[PDB]
Amino acid sequence: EVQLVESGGGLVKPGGSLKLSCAASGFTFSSYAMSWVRQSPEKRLEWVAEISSGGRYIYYSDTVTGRFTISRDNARNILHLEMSSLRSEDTAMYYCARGEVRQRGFDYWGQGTTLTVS
Amino acid sequence: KIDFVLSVAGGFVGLGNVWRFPYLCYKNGGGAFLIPYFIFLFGSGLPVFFLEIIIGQYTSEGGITCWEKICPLFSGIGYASVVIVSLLNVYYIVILAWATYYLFQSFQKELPWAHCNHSWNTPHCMEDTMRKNTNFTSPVIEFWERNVLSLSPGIDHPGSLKWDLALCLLLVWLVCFFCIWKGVRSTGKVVYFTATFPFAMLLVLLVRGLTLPGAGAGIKFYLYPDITRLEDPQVWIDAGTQIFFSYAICLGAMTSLGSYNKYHNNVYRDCMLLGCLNSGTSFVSGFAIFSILGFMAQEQGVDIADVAESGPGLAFIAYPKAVTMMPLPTFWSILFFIMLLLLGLDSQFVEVEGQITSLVDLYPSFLRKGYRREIFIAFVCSISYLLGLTMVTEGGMYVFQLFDYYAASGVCLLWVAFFECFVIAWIYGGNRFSEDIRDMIGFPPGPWMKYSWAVITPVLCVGCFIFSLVKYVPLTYNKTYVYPNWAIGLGWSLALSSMLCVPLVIVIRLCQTEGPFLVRVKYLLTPRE
Amino acid sequence: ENVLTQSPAIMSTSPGEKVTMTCRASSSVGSSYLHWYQQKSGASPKLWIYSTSNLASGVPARFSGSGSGTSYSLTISSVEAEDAATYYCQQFSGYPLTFGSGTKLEM
Ligand SMILES: O=C(O)[C@@H]1CCCNC1
Ligand SMILES: [Cl-]
Repeated sequence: EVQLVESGGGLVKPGGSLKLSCAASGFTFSSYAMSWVRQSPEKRLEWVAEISSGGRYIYYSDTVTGRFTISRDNARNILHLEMSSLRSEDTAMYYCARGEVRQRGFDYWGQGTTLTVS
Repeated sequence: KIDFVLSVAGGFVGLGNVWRFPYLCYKNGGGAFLIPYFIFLFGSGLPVFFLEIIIGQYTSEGGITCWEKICPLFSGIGYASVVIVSLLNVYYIVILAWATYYLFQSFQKELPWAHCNHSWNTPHCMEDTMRKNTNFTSPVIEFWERNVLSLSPGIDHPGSLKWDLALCLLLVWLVCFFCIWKGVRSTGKVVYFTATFPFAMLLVLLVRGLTLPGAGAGIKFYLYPDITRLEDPQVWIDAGTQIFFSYAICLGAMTSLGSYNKYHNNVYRDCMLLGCLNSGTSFVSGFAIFSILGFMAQEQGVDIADVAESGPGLAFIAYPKAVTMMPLPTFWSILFFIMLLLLGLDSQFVEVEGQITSLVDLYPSFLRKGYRREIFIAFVCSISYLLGLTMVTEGGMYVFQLFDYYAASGVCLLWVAFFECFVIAWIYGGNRFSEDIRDMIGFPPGPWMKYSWAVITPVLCVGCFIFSLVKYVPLTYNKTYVYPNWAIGLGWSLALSSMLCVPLVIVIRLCQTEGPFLVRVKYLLTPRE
Repeated sequence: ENVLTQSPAIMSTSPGEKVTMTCRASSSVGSSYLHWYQQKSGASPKLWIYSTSNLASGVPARFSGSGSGTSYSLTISSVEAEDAATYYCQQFSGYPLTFGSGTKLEM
């Protein structure tokens, strides 16, 4: 439980597709649930999706349920977030957080990556 | 919170703690029973109990359906549990019949077991006080043996059928049928009294137990161990079986699906509280029993291990002595026996309701089609009555002991628990079970529960089984009566009626899958959506 | 979705004084299913309070939390210069997860 690093942010046109990455180290990624937290440019925090430790149970926010998809790679300890269609309001800074315990919350947060649409 | 206690603990706290535990402890030499008892407790009891609660909550149904969504190949576990409950309900109500008979005999100005001037009593009787003023017999024990029981010299001589015990059984089963068919449950304000009266009675009985002279020897025998005794697989089997029986292991999943379905509650902490409470009341009633045993030993001038019967009648021998050594013995005896009836009736109601729900789940197209709901309950109560009628005869005590040892006890509980834990930990997957529990209650089990399911419980189960079949000794009634070979075969058949439920269903489902054998195993091992 | 809102969006403060900020939810949430996070200006958020009473490992006893039902709040015994950050209330009782509007100390 030391390091979380995001990658894959960039500049894209509206309605495009982009896949984000979140690398983890220092802990058992295969036994910890991972969730994505989105920080809008107005500094407002918004939840996006949560994936279980084994990936069987997956939840999405109402604003991104029909367009986003989350996946994990236990072999490489890399967390992925792939989006099909980014709207105008999808531009924000994305954070991947460890949410294994619901009664404890997001213990660790990564550096984050900015995503810009124009 | 007290709400969970008053809602749940009534079905678990019952005759198993106040009656079964003291006689098992006395049979195994007292202190030597406690070490394996606590080992089995902290190794499997709470973890497997929490596992049953999770299994029940996962499918919101009993053992009849939940196993199809986990491992279809091992679906026979539900049938094994159902037949275990069916065998348990037949013989568990015999204790209530004895309690009702004692309560009816308590409606006298003087207790019949206080003196032996009566006709049924043998010439060998001598008053306990005057016994220490030969082969004399205490009136309390021989009353239980001859009037209530009318013990036959052996199981090979069933003798006549006792009418009074049959009518007591009829009254208790009529109460059970009325409560089940009318949907009567402890949902009213009377639940507080129903829960609180047994503990008050136990506290009064314990207070009486400590103030008796010579109780210190009873507590010493209860708490001082004997390592060499643990080397007897019998004590290990008794401890593990008592742990599984008191906590309704392999039985909880059919009732916890409805009872423990409340949302936003801490399942882990609730299970921990229930486990603490049940073990506490059992261990507390142990002191009350052993204090009376020590007082009897000091009064009669005999060793503690020889004072009373090493069998189911330990409570019915000890507690009547305590109520006889209380002011106005009739009042205390009456209160004690209503307390025993109340403890037994709630557990019996819960077990019968679970059995009925599981059985109608095995046949919803026919039994749930209309008015058949009451006819099925009536038929179940009639068949259980006809099965239990074998145990009220003069030789019925031996049959009751055999059923207690084998039908819902012994290697069957270890077998079912070992298979359940092995399946959930390895075939379904501990990593998947932890994820399921995380999704259900919000947090993973942790390492204690995971390791107990993976290793601790299966290792204990197979170790006890191997130690039993390598150092096997025949089952005996009391300290001297040896069972015949046919009785042992009948007991083993009763155990196998549940033991074989897993392999038979496994082979039936294997023959029901098309394609190659390996394809069949792959299809049956994979969980369903 | 259970929308959570924090009333004092901006809190001007004096160093060394006590500051208390509250969070409100449209629906009742469990006491063990709400947590607080601290986000430094220009830095990633970090867990601050969980289960409404348990302080995080990286925060001293200077901070505290309380509340039940639909109302929740946290208290600071004495705010220093290092305490200036943005704090968010979040629920974990049921999906979708929601975060509060946030409260930032302005001094
Ligand atoms: O009475 C007991 O101790 C147990 C409770 C649940 C049913 N099995 C008997
Ligand atoms: Cl017990």
